[PDB]
Amino acid sequence: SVLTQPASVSGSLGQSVTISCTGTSSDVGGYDYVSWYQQHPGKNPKLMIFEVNNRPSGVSTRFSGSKSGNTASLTISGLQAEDEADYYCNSYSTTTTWVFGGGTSLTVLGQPKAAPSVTLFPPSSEELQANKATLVCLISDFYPGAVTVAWKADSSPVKAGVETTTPSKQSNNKYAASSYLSLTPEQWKSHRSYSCQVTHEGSTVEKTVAPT
Amino acid sequence: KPNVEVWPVDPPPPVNFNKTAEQEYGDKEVKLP
Amino acid sequence: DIQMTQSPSSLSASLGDSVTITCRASQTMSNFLNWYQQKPGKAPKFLIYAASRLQSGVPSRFSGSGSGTQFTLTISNLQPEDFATYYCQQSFLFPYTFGGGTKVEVERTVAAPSVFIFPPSDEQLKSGTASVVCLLNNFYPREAKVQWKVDGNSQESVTEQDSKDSTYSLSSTLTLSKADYEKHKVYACEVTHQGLSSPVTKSFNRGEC
Amino acid sequence: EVQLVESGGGLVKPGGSLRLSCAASGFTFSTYAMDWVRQAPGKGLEWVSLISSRSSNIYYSDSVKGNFTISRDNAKNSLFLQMNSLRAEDTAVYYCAREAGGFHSHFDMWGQGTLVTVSSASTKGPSVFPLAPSTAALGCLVKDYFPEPVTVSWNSGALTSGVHTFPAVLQSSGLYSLSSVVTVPSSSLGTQTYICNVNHKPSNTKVDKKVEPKS
Amino acid sequence: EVQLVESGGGIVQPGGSLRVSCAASGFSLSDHYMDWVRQAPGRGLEWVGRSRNKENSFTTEFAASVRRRFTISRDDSNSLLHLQMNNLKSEDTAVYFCARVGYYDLWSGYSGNWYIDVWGRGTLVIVSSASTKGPSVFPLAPSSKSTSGGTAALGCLVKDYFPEPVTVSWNSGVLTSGVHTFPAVLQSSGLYSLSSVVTVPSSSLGTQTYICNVNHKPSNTKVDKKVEPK
Amino acid sequence: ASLSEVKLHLDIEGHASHYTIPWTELMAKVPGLSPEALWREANVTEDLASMLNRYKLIYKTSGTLGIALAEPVDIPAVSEGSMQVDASKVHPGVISGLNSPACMLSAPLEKQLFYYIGTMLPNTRPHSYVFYQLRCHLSYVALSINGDKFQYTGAMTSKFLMGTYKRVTEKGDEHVLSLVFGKTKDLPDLRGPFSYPSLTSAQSGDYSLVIVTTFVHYANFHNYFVPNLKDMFSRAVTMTAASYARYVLQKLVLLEMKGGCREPELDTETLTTMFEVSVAFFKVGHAVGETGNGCVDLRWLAKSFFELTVLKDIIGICYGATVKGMQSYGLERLAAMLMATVKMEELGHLTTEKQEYALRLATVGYPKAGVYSGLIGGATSVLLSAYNRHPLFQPLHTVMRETLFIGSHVVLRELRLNVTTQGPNLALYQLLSTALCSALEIGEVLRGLALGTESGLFSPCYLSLRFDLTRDKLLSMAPQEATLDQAAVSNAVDGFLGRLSLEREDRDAWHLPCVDRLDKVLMIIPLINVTFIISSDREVRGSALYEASTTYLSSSLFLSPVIMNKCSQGAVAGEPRQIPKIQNFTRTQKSCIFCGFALLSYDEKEGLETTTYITSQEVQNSILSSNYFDFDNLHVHYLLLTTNGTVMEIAGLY
Amino acid sequence: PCCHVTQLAAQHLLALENISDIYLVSNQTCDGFSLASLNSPKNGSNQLVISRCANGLNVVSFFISILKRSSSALTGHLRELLTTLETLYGSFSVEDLF
Ligand SMILES: *[C@@H]1O[C@H](CO)[C@@H](O)[C@H](O)[C@H]1NC(C)=O
Ligand SMILES: *[C@@H]1O[C@H](CO)[C@@H](O)[C@H](O)[C@H]1NC(C)=O
Ligand SMILES: *[C@@H]1O[C@H](CO)[C@@H](O)[C@H](O)[C@H]1NC(C)=O
Ligand SMILES: *[C@@H]1O[C@H](CO)[C@@H](O)[C@H](O)[C@H]1NC(C)=O
Repeated sequence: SVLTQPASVSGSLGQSVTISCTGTSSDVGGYDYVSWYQQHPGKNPKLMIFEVNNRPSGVSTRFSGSKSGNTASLTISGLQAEDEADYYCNSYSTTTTWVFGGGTSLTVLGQPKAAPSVTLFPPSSEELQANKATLVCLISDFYPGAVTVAWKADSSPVKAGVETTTPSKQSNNKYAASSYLSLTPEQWKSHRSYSCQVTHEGSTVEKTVAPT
Repeated sequence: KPNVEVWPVDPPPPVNFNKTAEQEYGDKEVKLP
Repeated sequence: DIQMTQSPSSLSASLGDSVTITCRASQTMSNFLNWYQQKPGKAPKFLIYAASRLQSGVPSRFSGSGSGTQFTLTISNLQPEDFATYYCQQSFLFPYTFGGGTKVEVERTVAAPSVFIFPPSDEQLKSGTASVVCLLNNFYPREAKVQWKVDGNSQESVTEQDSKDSTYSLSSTLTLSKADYEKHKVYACEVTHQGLSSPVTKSFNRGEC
Repeated sequence: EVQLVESGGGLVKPGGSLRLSCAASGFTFSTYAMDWVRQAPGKGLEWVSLISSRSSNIYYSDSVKGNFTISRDNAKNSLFLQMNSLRAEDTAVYYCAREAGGFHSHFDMWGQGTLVTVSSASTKGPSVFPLAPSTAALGCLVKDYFPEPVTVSWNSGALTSGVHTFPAVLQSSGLYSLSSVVTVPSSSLGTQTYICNVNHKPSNTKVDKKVEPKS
Repeated sequence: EVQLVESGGGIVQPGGSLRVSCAASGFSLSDHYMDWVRQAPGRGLEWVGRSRNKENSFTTEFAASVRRRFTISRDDSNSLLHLQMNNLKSEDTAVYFCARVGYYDLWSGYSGNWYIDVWGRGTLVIVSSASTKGPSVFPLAPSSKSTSGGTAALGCLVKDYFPEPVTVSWNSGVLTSGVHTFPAVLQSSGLYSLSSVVTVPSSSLGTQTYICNVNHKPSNTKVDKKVEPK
Repeated sequence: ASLSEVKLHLDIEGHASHYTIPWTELMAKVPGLSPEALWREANVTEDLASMLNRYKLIYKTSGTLGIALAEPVDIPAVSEGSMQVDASKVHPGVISGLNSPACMLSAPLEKQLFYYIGTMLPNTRPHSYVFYQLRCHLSYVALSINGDKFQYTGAMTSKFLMGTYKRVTEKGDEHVLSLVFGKTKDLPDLRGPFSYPSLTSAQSGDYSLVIVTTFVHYANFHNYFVPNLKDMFSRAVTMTAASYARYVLQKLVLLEMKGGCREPELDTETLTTMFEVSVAFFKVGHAVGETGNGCVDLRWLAKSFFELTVLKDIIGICYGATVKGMQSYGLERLAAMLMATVKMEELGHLTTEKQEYALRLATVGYPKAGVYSGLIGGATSVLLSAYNRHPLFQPLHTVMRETLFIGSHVVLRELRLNVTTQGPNLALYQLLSTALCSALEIGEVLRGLALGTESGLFSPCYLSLRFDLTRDKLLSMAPQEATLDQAAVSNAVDGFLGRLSLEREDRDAWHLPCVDRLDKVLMIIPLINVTFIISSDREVRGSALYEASTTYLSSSLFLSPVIMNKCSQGAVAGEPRQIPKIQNFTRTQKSCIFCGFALLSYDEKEGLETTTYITSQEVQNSILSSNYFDFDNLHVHYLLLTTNGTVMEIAGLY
Repeated sequence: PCCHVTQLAAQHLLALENISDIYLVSNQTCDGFSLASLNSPKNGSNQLVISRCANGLNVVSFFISILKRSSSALTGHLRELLTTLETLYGSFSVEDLF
């Protein structure tokens, strides 16, 4: 059993989002003991609002709540630093003794300058055995983290092997990705050029490697 | 002479088959002395 | 919770005497009073439960009665094996307690004490302390009041009944620092005893020889 | 220090056993009660066993099988979560939560988390290939390993400054592959050396390669 | 015959922890209450605690002055009974006795119809913060003013000794008539100091030589102090 | 701002669980309680000093005597074929007769046994500190003896019972001690820091007995009240309802026997009996209550409620107690209706079990004496039908004694009436009991007045008309050499006269038996149309006067009739007529021409010996054809009393 | 020591109508004391903190005697409540107070 939270809610720099949460009458509408926890992607969550409009030590005056009937609505007030983490909900349920919400994702809409940084490496100089030399193309520091990567590599892309990570944001509040062109044979025994092309909202950002 | 037998008695009086159940006891309250 | 008050504190009786030991209860505890005897150096011995009933083996000399507030214990034809201390105990309510204890001892005629002082040896004055001991020897009864002429800081101890002559002995010890001894010069022993119509004193001062 | 980090366990066969030991330090262990909270890799956040103070009242969730045996003892400050059979391949990131105590029903402290993958595929040892520096950019690749976690420690002690580690890729073969990059001053690369000291705990295999510049 | 041999006593610093033990043989330890009674040196008895009966499922109860500190543990298959002592104060210095409790009019219930018939040999618990120290013997001089009708009664003063027991003699035990060895008295300094006296004629002052033998095993100290008049 | 809802925050260490309880919702679902009455009853804001001062005040036992008692199967299984009768809906068509199985439902019966409702647990000094105020449907038994200076009030619900001893002594201190009995799972609610294990005295697997009083009240009560709680709790659990009631009924008669009900010495057994009277009423109502809407067998109800009726009727004479409740009108009317389905005069013809079962309904159906006097005809028929089938002069049987005792109450209750309409049947009953009191009868009873359980309870000598039962003559019929437990011999003889309190009054109404010689009557023998008064003197205003050869030492033996119960205007003038001797009688007879007569044999040294009422032919056959007549012993005469007022002496047979 | 049971000041009143959110405490928390604090519904900020400390052993026995007298309408939420109050009432130091 979980509390029904909105899937994904978005807001801009201001007083844009006060995310909600609801549950059973014996879970939230029965006790003033709901709580909120913020979790950044791939890190330990920490208490963000304990009870209802009762904040812990070390929390700005923007995080608040709502004392509705059976719906607890976390209130991040009228100023927005870029905190694009997942917000969760929980309360002391008489039936389940602890019940957690679904989990949402607030996305801030500001500072649009991203300009991803690309770095492309030759196949590993140490490794020389057959069927073992793969390319590595790295992309970091972009936003909103919706990029399309491709490998032209000649007059026309052969696209034999293409495997790309989903953009996973981390420290500095900008996303990062990785795409490994996993194909040594069938092309790279002898050829002219090879390129890792990156497209972010429309851009010719590319890297070219085929040395020696 | 006839053997000794019990003297005849009167038939039983017809008791109330139809009372109130409130008058056979009285008030439902009571106080311990 | 209930307090026991025994009487008397001390008791003296020779062989064949008839003694009675009173045990006063705090509040009303009907017949829930037991008696025990304890000889000096041994464990207590069960004597009486329910304030009138005796444990199997206790001789017929022992007998006690009383109920409620007042309880007693009476001995007839006092035997030498009875010379010990007796206690009464209440078993009615929690927390349970015992009595102050009544000490029965052999009696005799009065005996005048032998009182004399012991100035502290110069072996102690070189250490930093001083000890003046007043001594009483072979006196009866145990009740005797010795008192250094303060006009506290003193201690004493008494010996048990000497089985040879039924007498006692007392040694009151006074300890004063060396700096004080030099010119205090009072140092007396006021010995008051019922066997002394005139209290004998042993006055002294810090004077050599 | 109020560090509350679990020792944890690696991957396990469906029909297997594991004893997650949540080691906690700093605070008073006997005053609070302990918890376990697990997170599915996608978005889930489910609740697990509830061991109380001095082991007086033990609670469990409904989704947890009820045959997940938790226990603890405050003499040696730790928290064992003994799982048995776990043949359900429903894994999660088992965090170690801390109950606020008093009258508050909230979590005041949390743990680092433990990744326990459950699949029918054996482990695969990683093969680290060194990348080339060829103004300032380095690299180090980890290829053909299964499963996570594989955290890249950079030069044991190269402080995290430019040390950036990209997430693993979902390879069609099932194995994972990650790569790490460090930005060292290109003014002088040969004055001092660098290595990527990465270890694979679920496979127990350490391999170290160095970075050597262009010719 | 019923024996209640007990042990476990010893010297404990204030605030420490000590465990006593009382063994039973001659009855069923489960079907009888077991209480504890201590007695301070020179003072009277004091009821300490109680372990209930088998019918009562072995629950404990203590007096108001020792309740929150002590603990009673009962071992039955093997006859044993312990009274663990925690946070000992200076007032717990007493002779703790092991006591067996039995009820007479049992058909009337458990109200007050009990007694204490068998007493243990008694264990000693001394709560002090001192340590082993050799006694400093001081001779009490037979002053020339000690006529006393023809008796001098010289003595020796054992001063400032902590190790509990000491024995004394005069002339290696030759002189025993008139010997009055007084009991020890715990001074304010925490160290006992007793005194021994033996009566001797006054006309023998100068002819006979009297020496006290302060034999002491605890601190392995033996002194032979000669007494001379002032 | 009414009583709506409160939250209960529990600090389970580390967890901090929460609970909620709404007053508005459940105060109407299960009414009968008000939280604000209990809130301003528990001293929520009591300081720690006042709570401990209250804790040290109530006496607390030093333990709990644990004894595992098993309980019996009191209420039997429902006889397949019985008719379930509603206690509140009873009409004459529900039952067919005595030989028809039946059982009354338990739910309407409980509402009739506990119709009265009141505050059980008071707010007195010892009670207001332990329990909470409880008010349930109760049935209490209350009495007071020493001018209201000693009170007892045992109140009970359908699951637990509480008795309360209250004695006020001289200056005004009222020492109050109470006992509670019932299942440990249904004991009343405890208030404050009090727990039950520190207060219960005896605790079984499911039942417990609690004692609630102060240390000062318990101490003063411990002097004269040292009860045997061991056997008390054992019999209050292991015994059934009827067996426990008859057990208390026996010990109550023993108190009435020697002193007791006239001067109650505040003994240990005296107060022990008062509590067990309330337990006897409790176990009956408790066994019925422990049935889950089933039905209680009617034969078991008649067997248990007969004991309560006699128990209530014996305390109304002994202590004048008051019993409210435990009297279901449905049972009183179902048993009263069952009297028209049988014939009173022909009641003795039924089976022995049906005889005892019909007499239990005779007392339960008409508890109030006077509603139907014709019930004497049934009890007289049982005694008459038992005399013809009983070996002459032999002591009675446990079964027969129980059969006649179980119907003797309808005779005793009618004897307490000032005027009675069933005169002849009362004289017929007293005549048979007089003919039943043989020398062997008062020999087994005197033997049974030390060992036997049933013997001392009932005997037809108590209802007899013999008046020669002095302490000297009763000592001449001991069971043995009189050395076998010698003390019990003199105590039993002195007690037999103690059980002659039949018509010892507190209203002056024993004018139910015309002579001027009261304390010298030897026997009264009422036949048809003549009643003979045997006496030891001449002054009896009768229609004749006979004198038999008396002894050798002056104690004359007279007997004189009164024709048609109409005494003459003056005493006789001349010498009283001598009884004539007759020898012309055929020992082998063909008809009961002796029926209705009275055959009496008397000795010349120990006075009278026997009395034999000739009832039928089977009785006369066992008189003549037996060795009853012994003429070789010349000093054993046989005086025959006729219905014509004539008196003869049989001297020979052919 | 967590709080203190005070003598009733003459001008202080208590009515079961305005009281809500009662706090019971375990023994280990307050040296073995049974301390209960009586509060009201949170009416915001009107200067008022009506925290009313009371004798826990009397409060616990009151809620035990008010759930047993209404056991017919005792739901699962209250069945657990009655059992937890019983175990908490018996795990206290009734006698152990000096
Ligand atoms: C409640 O408190 C008052 C305060 O003095 C006290 O007198 C009263 O006796 C207490 N209630 C009970 C039942 O003891
Ligand atoms: C009894 O009474 C009636 C007169 O009332 C009479 O006719 C009857 O025969 C009498 N019987 C005897 C035996 O006297
Ligand atoms: C309770 O609340 C009402 C207002 O709704 C107020 O009039 C009354 O005085 C209050 N009583 C207490 C004791 O707080
Ligand atoms: C405290 O509670 C524990 C159990 O939680 C119990 O064993 C103990 O008796 C209680 N009292 C004290 C003084 O620890």
